Order: sequence, then C-alpha cells, then structure tokens
Amino acid sequence: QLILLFSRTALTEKCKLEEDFLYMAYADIMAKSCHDEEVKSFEEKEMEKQKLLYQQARLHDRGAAEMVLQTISASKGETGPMVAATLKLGIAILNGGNSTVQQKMLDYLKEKKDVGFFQSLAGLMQSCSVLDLNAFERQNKAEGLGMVTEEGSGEKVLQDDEFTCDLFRFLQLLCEGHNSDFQNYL
Amino acid sequence: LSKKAKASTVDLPIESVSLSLQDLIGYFHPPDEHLEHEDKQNRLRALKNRQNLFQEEGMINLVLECIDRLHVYSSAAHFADVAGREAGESWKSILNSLYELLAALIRGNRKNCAQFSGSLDWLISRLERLEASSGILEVLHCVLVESPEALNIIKEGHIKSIISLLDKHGRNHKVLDVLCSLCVCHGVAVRSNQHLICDNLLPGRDLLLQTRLVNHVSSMRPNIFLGVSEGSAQYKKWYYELMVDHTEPFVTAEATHLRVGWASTEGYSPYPGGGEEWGGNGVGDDLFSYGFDGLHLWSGCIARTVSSPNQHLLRTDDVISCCLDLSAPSISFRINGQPVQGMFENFNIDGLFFPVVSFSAGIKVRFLLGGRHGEFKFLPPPGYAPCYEAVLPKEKLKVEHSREYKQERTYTRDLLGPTVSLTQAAFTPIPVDT
Amino acid sequence: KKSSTLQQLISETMVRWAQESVIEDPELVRAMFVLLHRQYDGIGGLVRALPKTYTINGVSVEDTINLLASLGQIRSLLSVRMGKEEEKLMIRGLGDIMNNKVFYQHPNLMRALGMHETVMEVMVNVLGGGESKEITFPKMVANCCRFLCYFCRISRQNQKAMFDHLSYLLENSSVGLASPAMRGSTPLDVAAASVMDNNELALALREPDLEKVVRYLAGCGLQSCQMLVSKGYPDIGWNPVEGERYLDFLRFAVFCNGESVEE
Amino acid sequence: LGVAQVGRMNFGKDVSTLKYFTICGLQEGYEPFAVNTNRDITMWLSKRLPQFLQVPSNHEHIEVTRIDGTIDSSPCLKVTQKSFGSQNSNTDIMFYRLSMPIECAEVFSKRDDYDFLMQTSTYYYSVRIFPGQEPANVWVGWITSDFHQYDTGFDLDRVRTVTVTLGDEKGKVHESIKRSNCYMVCAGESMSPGQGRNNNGLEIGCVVDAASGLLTFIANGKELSTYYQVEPSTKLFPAVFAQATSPNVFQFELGRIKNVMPLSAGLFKSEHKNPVPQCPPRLHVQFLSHVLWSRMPNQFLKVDVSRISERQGWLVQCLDPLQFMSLHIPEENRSVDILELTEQEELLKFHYHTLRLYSAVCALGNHRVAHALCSHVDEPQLLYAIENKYMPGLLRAGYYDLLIDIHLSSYATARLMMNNEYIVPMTEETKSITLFPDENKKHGLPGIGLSTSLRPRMQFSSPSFVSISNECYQYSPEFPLDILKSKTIQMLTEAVKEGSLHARDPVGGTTEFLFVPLIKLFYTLLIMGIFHNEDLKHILQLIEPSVFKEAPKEGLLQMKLPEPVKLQMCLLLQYLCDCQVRHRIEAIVAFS
Amino acid sequence: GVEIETISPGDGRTFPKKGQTCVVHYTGMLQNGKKFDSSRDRNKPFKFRIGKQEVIKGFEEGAAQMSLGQRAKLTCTPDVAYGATGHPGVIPPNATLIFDVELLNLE
Repeated sequence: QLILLFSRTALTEKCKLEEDFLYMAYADIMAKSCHDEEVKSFEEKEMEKQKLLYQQARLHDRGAAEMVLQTISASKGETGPMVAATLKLGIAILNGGNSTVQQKMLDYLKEKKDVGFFQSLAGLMQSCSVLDLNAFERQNKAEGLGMVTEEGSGEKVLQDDEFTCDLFRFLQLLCEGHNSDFQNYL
Repeated sequence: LSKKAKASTVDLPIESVSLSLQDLIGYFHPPDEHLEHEDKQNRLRALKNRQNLFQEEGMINLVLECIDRLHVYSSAAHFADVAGREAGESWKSILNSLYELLAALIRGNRKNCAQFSGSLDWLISRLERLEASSGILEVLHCVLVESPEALNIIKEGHIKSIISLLDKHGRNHKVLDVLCSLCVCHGVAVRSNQHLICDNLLPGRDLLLQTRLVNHVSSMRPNIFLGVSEGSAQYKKWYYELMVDHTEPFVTAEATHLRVGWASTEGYSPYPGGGEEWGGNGVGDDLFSYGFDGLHLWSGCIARTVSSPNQHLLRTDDVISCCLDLSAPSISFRINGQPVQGMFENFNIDGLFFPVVSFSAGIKVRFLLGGRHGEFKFLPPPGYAPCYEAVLPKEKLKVEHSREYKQERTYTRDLLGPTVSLTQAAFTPIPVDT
Repeated sequence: KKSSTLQQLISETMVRWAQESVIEDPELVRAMFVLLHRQYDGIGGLVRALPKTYTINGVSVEDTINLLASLGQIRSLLSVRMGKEEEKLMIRGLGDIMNNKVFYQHPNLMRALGMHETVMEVMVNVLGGGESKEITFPKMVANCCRFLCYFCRISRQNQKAMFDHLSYLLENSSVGLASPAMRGSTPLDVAAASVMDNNELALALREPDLEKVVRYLAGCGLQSCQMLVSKGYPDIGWNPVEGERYLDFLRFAVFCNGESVEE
Repeated sequence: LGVAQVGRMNFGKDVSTLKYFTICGLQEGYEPFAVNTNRDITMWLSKRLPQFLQVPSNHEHIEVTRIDGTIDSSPCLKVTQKSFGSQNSNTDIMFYRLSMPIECAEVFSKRDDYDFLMQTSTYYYSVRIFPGQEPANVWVGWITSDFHQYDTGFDLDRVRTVTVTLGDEKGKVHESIKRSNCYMVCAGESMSPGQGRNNNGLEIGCVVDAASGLLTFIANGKELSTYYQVEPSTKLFPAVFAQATSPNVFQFELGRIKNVMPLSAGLFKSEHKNPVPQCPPRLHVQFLSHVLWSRMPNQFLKVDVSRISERQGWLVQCLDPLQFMSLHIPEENRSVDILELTEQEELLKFHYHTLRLYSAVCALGNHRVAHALCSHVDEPQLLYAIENKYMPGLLRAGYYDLLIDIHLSSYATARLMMNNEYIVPMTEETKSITLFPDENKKHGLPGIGLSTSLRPRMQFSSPSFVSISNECYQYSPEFPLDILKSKTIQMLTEAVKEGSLHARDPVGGTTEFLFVPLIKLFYTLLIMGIFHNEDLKHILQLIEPSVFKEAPKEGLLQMKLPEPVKLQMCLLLQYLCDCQVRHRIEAIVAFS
Repeated sequence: GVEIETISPGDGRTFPKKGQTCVVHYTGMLQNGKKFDSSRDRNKPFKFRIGKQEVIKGFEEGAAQMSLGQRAKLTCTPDVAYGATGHPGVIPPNATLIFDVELLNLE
C-alpha cells in the first residue's frame, strides 16, 4: 500500500515534483533495508548474496521498480532531494546486477512508452555539476581573509558529488551483466 | 437575419450546429471516476491539452459571440418570428449547449479561468434571464472556484445581483455555493466579499430559513362542551375561574407561556379545531380560541394590549374569572375581581365551546369549576351559570389533555382514528310531524 | 501484554489497520505512515525541535508574549487577501515588533521564528499582485523593506539569512525606484543591505545576479521612464532616476569595508 | 385506523413485550423491527390540517400555465382542469393561493403620474373568469396564513371572524377591531350589470393599500361596495376559490391600473420602484391539499392532573422544561420543527448549504462576521443541535462546524501555528520539570503534567448588540467552555458504548455522522487545551483503557471505525505525540 | 421617543441614579417579532453605566425610567437606536426595536 501510494503520487499530474518528506524518509528506509551493509568463506559469500536477493525481492515484488522509474520521470530533469532518494533506492534494489529488477524495469518502460524518463535523465545529466575554479578561488580568498568557514568541505565546489555518482551508478547497474537489451534501449 | 435579409436566402446551419455542439461537449467530457488511476490521468492530460489548444486558438470568444448574438432575441417565439420555426424550436437547446460547452472549456483550467476575468462582467449582466441562469451560474461557479483573479474583480454590484437572484428565482443551493466560493478561494479569504455578503444577505431575514428554540406548549380542558343552537336546551351564559398557585417567569431562556380563556371546536367534532396537535401554539394562536395572559387579549396569533388596574403578567396567587355569553357573542375577563377593559365579540358560534388553559413548563394552576368540583372566590356575574352544571347526567367532570396524544410508553401509546361527530351534545328535540 | 506505551500502541494500531483493510483514502494512508515513521524515528523529533527551542529570562516574559502576539497577527494575515485594513494591521504589528526590545536583544529567536520569511512572502503576495498595472499598496512594500533592512542591520547572521533571497529581490528590483520618498524602502535596498559591509557575502555573491543588475541598468540607459513621462516630464531617452538606484547596489557589491573586492 | 378505532403498535424494542413472538416468530428467524435501536422509532401520522403546497406537474385535475407578459399583455397564470368532463373528474371547490404575500405597514398613517407611482403603496392584481365558468362558484380576494379551512361547501358567511373591542375604564368602546383570515368576494354577486361577462370574461380587480390596510375591490371598471379594513402588519396572500364548471376556470392577471403599483413591486424588494409588472419564477400557484405527513414528537410535556379536594378544584402541574428548535419559512409565514426536515429533502439541502455559507462568511478570523452570526445562530440553538440525538446528519455536521468556526477556530489556529516553536522561560517551575514523574522509568499520561513553555493567550469578547462600542470586534465571541467540555465528554462516553453494540440506529443515521462531528469538536477542544487533569485522564481512558490506565471495555482505537473517523483518530494521536515532544524539550531545558 | 410598558411591578422607589451600573437581563426583538439579541441566551447579565453612553439612547432612557426589580417592555424608535445606517448584519436600516428588560440589581 505504501509503494502504491508513492507510485500514484508520482503518476498524478503535476507541473513539478513537489518535495515529500514521507517519500524522502521511507525511500531511505527501504534502501537501508535492501543493502543492510579477513577472507569470507564461499558459503558465507553465497549466504550474503542470497540474503541480498531476498531483501531486494521484498520490495521489487511489491512494485518498487516501477515507482523508482515513475519518480525519476516525474522529476522532469530537476535535481533535488527527491531524485537523490529515488536514485539511492534504485541502486539499492539493483545492486549485484539484479536480472529480475532489470527485466521489470525494461518491461515497464517498453510497455508504457515513457519518454519523460529519458528526457529527465538527460536533464539531470545536464544539471550535474563539475569543478568550479572561480568558486574555489573565492573560498580560498575568504579562508585566507580569516573568516570562519560555513562548510568544512566547501560544498560550493563540485556541488553534489554523491548525486552524480549515484546517477551514473544507477545506469551502470542497469547495464551490468552484459544486458544487451537495455544497453541498446539506452 | 439581424440586418433583415430574407429568411429563405439565409443559410442557418441549425442541425449541424447542434450536432457539433453535442460532439464538442463529448470531446471535452471530463473523465469518469471509476476508471483506473493511470487511465484517468491520461484522459485528464488529454483534456487539458485540448482546452489549452482551444483557448490559444481563441475558441472561447467564438462561443461568446454566438451567445451574445443569440441573446438579442428575447424568446423562442421571437426567434421563430425573425428566423425560421425550426430555429425558434432549437434556440433554447443551442443556448444551453453553448453554455455547457463554455463551462467544459474553462473547467479545471487556471489559465482559462484567469483569461475569462475580462468577460466575467459581461457574463453576470444576463444572470436574471430565465433561459441562461443555470448555465451562467455554472460558468461563474467554475471561474470563481478555479481563478483567484476573478474574486479581485467581482464587486458589490455583482454580489448584489447574485443575491437578488435568490430573491427572484427562489431558493437554490447553487447560488449559495457560488456565494461560498466568493468568500474563500484556495485557503485565502476575501474579507471584502465576506462583509458584503453578510451585510447584504443576513440582515433581511427574508430569504434564508430562520431557526429558533420554542418552548413546548400544552393545553388542558374540562369535559364540558358548551354550544348554542336554535331550539336547543343549552344555557347561553357560563362562568369559571382559574387561580395560579405558582408560576416561574423564566424556566429557560424564553418566557414562560400561560394563557387562559375559551376555545371552540370545528363543527360538532369533539376535537379542538384550527390548531396543531403539538408545538408551541396555545390559547389564541388560532382563530378558534380566545385567550388572556394578564396583559393582552389573544386571538388569531395577534395580541392587543388591554387595560386593567395594576397591569401585570399572570403571577402567583392571581384569580382569573372567565365569562362566556352565547346569546350575544361576548367573552369577558376579570382579574382578581376587577373588570378587564376589553372583550371578544361577534365570533363564530357554529361549534362547541369549552374552557381551556395553555401553558409551558413552570406552572401550578387550579380550575375552580364551581359547585362540588371547586369554589368560586368571587361571585359570578348575574345570569352566568357555573361550568359544572353543563356536565351530562351520566359522565364525570374531569380535566384532561385537549389533544389526544400525551407522554407515555411508545408501545402502550393508544393510536386513535377519526372520532364520531358529537351531535348529541346539543339536545334539539326533533318533532314528529303529524 | 498491552503496549504500555503510546509509541508501541500507535505502532501496533497503524500496522493492524493497514493489514486489516485496504485503505481507499490517500490522506489516511499518508497520515498513518507519517505517524508510524514518527514512532520509529523518535530522535528526529528532537532533531527538528531543538533548533526551534529558545530560552529566555523571567524578566523578558511579557515582552516575548507581546512579540509573539504581534507575530501571530502577522502570520494570520497571510491567509487573507490584502486590503486597506490589512495594510493597517501589518504596519501596526511591524511597528510594535520594532519597538519591542526583544527584537533587538534576541536576534536568534527572531531568526528561529522566521519573521523574515513571513514578511518576505507577505511582500511577495503584494508584489505579484498587479505588476503591469503599477504596484498596489506601495506603503506596504516600503514598510516591509524597512523592516527587512533593520533585520539585516541587527546581526551578521541575520544578514546571511536574508542573503539567501537575493535572487528574487533582484527580480523584483524595479518596484518603486522611480517613486521618491521610498528611497531606502525598496527590494533593491533590501538586497543592498543583504551585502552591505560583509566580505563573506560579497565574495559569495555570484555573477548572474550582477548580470541582472547590469541588464536593468542598460535598459534604464536605453529607455525613458514611463511613469515620469506619464506625469509629464520631458522625454529624454534614458532613465537617470532608476539608473542611479541600480548603480548604488553595484557600488555596495564591488566596494566593501574600505577595500575593493577584486572578484 | 378507521372511525372510532383504537389500536396499539409494537416494534418490539423490548422483546419481552411481544406476546406471540416466541410462539410464532422467534424460531422462524424473524427479527423484531427494533432489535438494535437505542432510541425510540419516530412515528409519522397523516396530517389533519390541510396546508398550501405547490400544484404538482403530474396532478390529475389541476393544470397551471404561466403565460408570459407581452408588450400589450400583462403576465398571467392560468388554472384549468385537464380532466374536466371525463369520468373520475372531481367537482368540488378547490382553494388556490399565490406563494408570496403582501405585507401591510407596521404603523398606519393618520398617463399615470410617475411621482405618485413612486410615493404610493397601493398594489393591484386581477382575476379573469373565462366565459362559460359560473361566477357564483368563483370567489376572489385575499387570505392570510391562518386559512386552513377545507369545506366542500364554502360561503362567505362561514369565514372565521372575531371582533376585539378595547374600551376605556368607564367601558365605552373607543375602538373595535375586526380580525379574520379570509377577505374575499363572490363574482356572482359582483355581476351587477348583467350580460357583461358572456361577451368577455369578468375581471375582478383587487387593490390593497399597504399604508392604510384598506382592501377594496373593483369589478368591470366600477368599485364594489364591499371593503375590508385590516390591522397593521397583516400578511395577505392573493387567493381564488373556485368550483370548476368548465375546462378553463380562471386566470391570475398580474397587471396594473392607473395610479396603482403592480403586485410584483410589493411582493419583491428589488422591484419596489419598478412600474413594469413582473412574474418572477418564485411566484407560483398553490392549492390546499391533504397529502402531507406529521411527525409525532419523541417526547411530550409531563403534566400531572388531579383533584386536590372539593374546595381546591383540579390541579394542573408542569415543572419539567421541554424545548424544540423551530425552522421558520419566511415567505409563507410558516414554521416547522427542524426534525421534520428528515423527510423534506429540498429544505434540508438548502439549510445545509445555508449552514455552510454561515461557516464560510466567518472563516479565517472574521470576528465581526462571527459576532453578527451570533445573532442568527444562538448559543441555546447550537447546544441543542449538538446534543440532540434525532437531528439529521447533514444538519448535525453543519451545526458542529458552525460552532467550531464561530467560537473556537480562531484560537485553535492560533495555537496550531505556534505548536512547533518552544520558547520556554527559565523559572523555578521550569527547573522543577523532569523527564520521568518518579523513580520508576514509567511514562506519565501524555498532556498531564506541568508545562511552562510560552503559549498564546486566549481572549474572548461578549457578543452584545445593545452596546455601541466597537472594541468587541476583535477576539471571537465567548462560549461556555466548561459546559462544552462536560457535554463533549458525556457524548463521547455514550457514543463509545452505543457504537460498540453496532446498533442499527446511530445518531445522524451513519457512524460517520455520529463520530466525525463529535471527534472533530473534541480535537478542537484538545488543541485549544481546555481539558485539564482528570478530564484528560477520562478521555484518554476512552481512547485506550488498558494503555492509559492509571496506577471487556474497548476504546476508540479498536472498534472497526470508518476511514474518516480513523483519520481524526490519527490526528489525535499526532497531537499526543507532539505533547510528548514538548515535555521532552522542557525537561532538556531544565537539565541545561 | 421611548414608551415603557410595565410587565411586572417593581419596588417603585429605587430608581437608577447617575454614576451607577445597572444589571439587567434583556431580550431584543424586531418590530416584526424576530429575536436578534438576548442576554438570557448567553446566561450572563448585562452591566452598563448610567450616562456614560455605553448603550443606545433608547435603552438608556428606558432603564433610567424603570425601577429596581421591575420587568418592562421598551420600544425604541429608529431615531434613538441605530439610526438609518443600522447595525451591519443584524439590524436593518430604519428599524424599531422592542426590548424586554428586567432591572435585577443596582450597584
């Protein structure tokens, strides 16, 4: 029911993807449930893989694969916390190159004929940031002046390193295992 | 046709216009609710796209022009005189369809409802017309619901016209809905509209239904039935007294009700006539009863102040003497022995009269019926006879409810049908012609 | 046994309802799951609450109560359309707040209550209402801008908080520049106060916001003043009155505390 | 029940009272009609007194045609019999009246001219008796609201009249007042010239002088001798009584004559200065009918009657107050009990939307409008509507919302806007606060405790209308919060027990109608924070007995509730969680 | 412009004097008979000061002429009560008010 509510909200007509605290919290909860993360034995590694598969199944059996695509499509290429939370959940359910999730994701896209998904992906890629030398120099001038730093890491330079990495890891996970169909579809 | 060309040479595509107006309404029909969520969303998106394309091509003004050119004719008969008979027949349907199409074009679209602001003033100008009131009201409701800019241009004259719509066309909850939408839009309240609606509608107390708490009023009467008829052995003068042992002026927020006097019956039925069985009505509210509350003479629900020494509402330890004279219709009262300077005269005498008292909660009164039943504190006026002398020689005088139904357990409640006419009350010896 | 705790009781009840029946009301589903998340995230409640927690001395209680009453009136005026009487209520409340001593003594409490946000959006409503038809309720924009400038001057952190709205303030920068006696009471003046004498904010100031002001100044240099020619002033080709006001903001952006910000 | 027939009718609310249910009806599986009803079933009976109701479009005998007025013809209303001549046709006198009345002035004064038409108060309507209809069977004139006399044989001598004669102290009658419900004349006697009606239908003209109360009649252009003088404030309805001798009976004509105002100018307020005659859709022909039901009251006044002694007479005693809400229809000068709207759908809908309009005009802190509305909807009516169990569900929900909007919504919103901010003073009371009430780490009941955080001040104004001061228009009108608390707790306690049995007769007809208004009012009171200590303990026990027990019975959380009720219970739980968060913050500040 | 009719007699001696507060229950009706105000509904007595223009002139004069413990009917013409403007939302323009006033206590 929760995933169905989140999917209906994404499928509802809106001019913009409004920030939803409930979604931004429960998506994080589901992603943490999915990952749940000295040589290990082969049996230990296999148990870990099988537990990860079951944890991913608890969600993608209930329609999380469709919801993470619907939210990205409704984003319309606007970077935000909602998109970041959706991408993290997609990565969580896609870790290990989950073939069942890949097939579900491709089948939904092919059936719905969703163009907004790819348009939003292109928009997010364009909105992704890079190093800004001018901002770096301004921060250096401010620090040398003697004023206190608002943020230690200087978030202005390379605005969101996590978002870009998650966005491209999502795409890599989509094509892992030499998934020719989705590789051509992209 | 307006420039008066021949009706034959003018090509008026009535049937094509009607068919296209129906197809267009079907085309802009809103999605149904029972459909699946995704399908409903797709249909809503298609409808919004259609509305946007139509408004960008300016199809709203085309419909407005058709409506304006059709309202030049006052009625279907006028349109059938100017244009053809079939055109006159279809005039009303085309006008309704055009308004429905306009409502479908602007419904749910913020941009369209914002663009219709300039035409709102022209729209409310024809609200009074009977052939367009419903459609104009629907369009106005859609615009006011959707566009906040509409409320900024609705003025006092428009609000007063909408209010007078209620007065001229009767009660219609759609006008109330429009007025509600005039107040608050999207959580923002328009205080000027609120004040105008309040000050122009509420103080009249003539359109909206009015509510008030009324104390329950009951009536109790003796058994006797006094009537007058030609060749009947019934005495025309009667007299009885009522004294108030206790009365609380204000048991609730409303004043305590206590009236005494005479009441009559409709025809010869023992059932009291002209009044409701239950409610807040008492002695004097109808034209079949005659009352006195210590300050006013009550008859027909109109009260007139009557003079008396030391005027006061009926208090504790007040003796009221009621006199009824049927020879010449006259009901007179005397409070505490002094006469009351007023009387009822020339009323209907084709019925049976009986003493009656009406009251609400908070009383303690006692009938002084004369003789063994009661003792008169004051001597009856000459001629008048005590009321106990009218009891039939077989029954017993008792004071019971005037109406049939009282307070008791529901399954033990006695349901009573119509009662037989009490024609034996007046004994007229019928002659056997010989 | 029983839950014995409100948290456990809610956590049981929400799940029990959801597994008992399919809920047809999205609002009910949302409320249920919000409540469940609150029960399972008790730390987040404190995390949100503490930044909005302020302590005061006993001597300041009545002044704080009066300030909160004025702020409540201002907040409640958000839900009504602006009119002549709302103008008076807004002005009297803002004046009471500026007269109150707590407004000066406790800038952090003012920032936590978000008074600048409330005044900001109150002025936003008026500004967005009727731009082409000339701004209505100009005395409101003036009073709101004066309050915001005072808020900026009170403390350095307040100036940083106001700096976050420099983008919109520069968008609505041509509100009352031509009108005199509103000098120092315009969104452009608020923007200038947001960066006055602050190296940290001057260095953080970007390029596009400067480009906006440059474009406005170019427009003022190319085109005459519509409101002034409507009043009958001779039609010169350019707008000195608005040009000077636009130049003052650039002055404040480029020059700070005696030295010139090279960037 | 027939003539002189008495019967008793048992719904089997108490099974023991059914005499033959066990011998035949219990084993067969049949259920008593009142098996699961907490309150008695309402009895409806055939109304004895006929009333005026609009002529139905499907009527088998009467047809009404609304002829529109042309440039040369006034608007007309024509009454004709569709079934005349054929079998089953009824040849009885039928009483017709117009919907709206003409009201006389309150104080009686002691080419047509346009100024005279603007200063005049005389109104006119005329009736055309179509040729072929017997004029002796047609009566024309005015009637009042009291006219409920249905007689197959009607004569002008049989009308109900009374003459109140108020006299001086000596007894000389200085004034005599004739009062009657019918002021009408006969066309048969009006036919003075003779043979002037067969060529063209006779026209009685009725003119009423609202400033003087003088009712005079003109027929065929000449004034009749009969005239009626009415008392001030009398509301007169145009009326025609006719027995049909033709397919076409008569015609209401709403024109005007020289120096007289049209009838619409007096009927409607907006047309007060409009010489053009009009027939707005509100005006319509009504007829006296017997097809109406009457609602037996659920409870009657308890009156004790007994003969004290021979000298003391018969004692009539009534000491227990009873009171009902009356809904007044303005145009028809009528009044009905509001509980009779359970079967009158149109009035119920209109009144529900009127309540919504009342709640909307005073929305979002319109304190002046709230004060004005306190005149129309009073405290006693609000309390009676809240507590009454037979109220229709729509009106119940409307009145609950009206009470909340007029008296409580402002402060509720004031406290909700400042709920997420914690400005706690540093005092000894603040220092005394601790996370846990005692040594045992037992959570205290939510809400109960000592809270020192600054909270908005609650202030109310007395809604008086004789005072000329305007300082009252700030702050919402005052209400008895203590009585409201006690009755809210009482009704919640009753509702929890009643709904647990799944009775077939909930208050308002549905579980939603029973619970949503009540829980909404309780949530508003909780937000306002009026509940203190023991009241909060009791109402928390109502929500959940076991968990909130202080150191079987089912609380509100486990009763198989509808979704709207579930949403409000979620709101209450949210408020309790907020109270816990506030307590935690206040304890942290105490430690600090 | 105020005529007073006695409904219940009072003591007849303790009339209100200047600089006192009169405690009354009143019930106001329009001339047509519709109730618009009542202190008994609010269940809490009305207090006003003589000569300090707290209430309307008609009510002031009526209460001044009444005596302690007396219940009287007050009829106020539209020139001593809300004039021609009327009270917005409650009293229509040019309305005559009828008041049922009881002088409970003088203090």
